[PDB]
Formats: sequence, structure tokens, C-alpha cells
Amino acid sequence: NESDGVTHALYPQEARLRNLTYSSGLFVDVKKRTYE
Amino acid sequence: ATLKYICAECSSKLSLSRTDAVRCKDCGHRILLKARTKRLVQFEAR
Ligand SMILES: [Zn+2]
Repeated sequence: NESDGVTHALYPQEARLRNLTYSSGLFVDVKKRTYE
Repeated sequence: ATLKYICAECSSKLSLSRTDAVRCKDCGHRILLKARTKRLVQFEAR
């Protein structure tokens, strides 16, 4: 998640030097189905 | 004619400040090196 120019591969060298957080993200697969 | 800064990565004398960004010129890389004085520094070789 960038300051401006946005979302980018991050190598460990750079996370160290920019105080970043060598992270990846999580994606599920969601379902709407109706029940009250 | 001059120096001020360097590109960590794409290796290439940049030179810029405030309202300027903090990025680059032919690498878009956000890490920057200051760059050596020309005042000359001396060593005693001891
Ligand atoms: Zn560069």
C-alpha cells in the first residue's frame, strides 16, 4: 500500500531500508446465500 | 557540472527537493543516496 503512484512488489532489502513490513495479502471467496 | 544525490538501485545522479517528490529518472525507485562531499578528507595511515 504506497504513498501516491500505488501498489508494488517489495523486496526484503527495501523493506528493511524504508521501514516497511514484508507483507502479502489475503483473499477469500465469498458467497451471498438468503436464510433469516 | 554537479551531483547532489544518487538512486540507491538504478545508479544515476539525481538532484532535486521540496514539492519535488523523493523518487527517480529512468528507475521509478523511492530510495536515495546523499553523495560524497568534494571538501577533501584526510587520513593519517595509522
Ligand atoms: Zn533510479
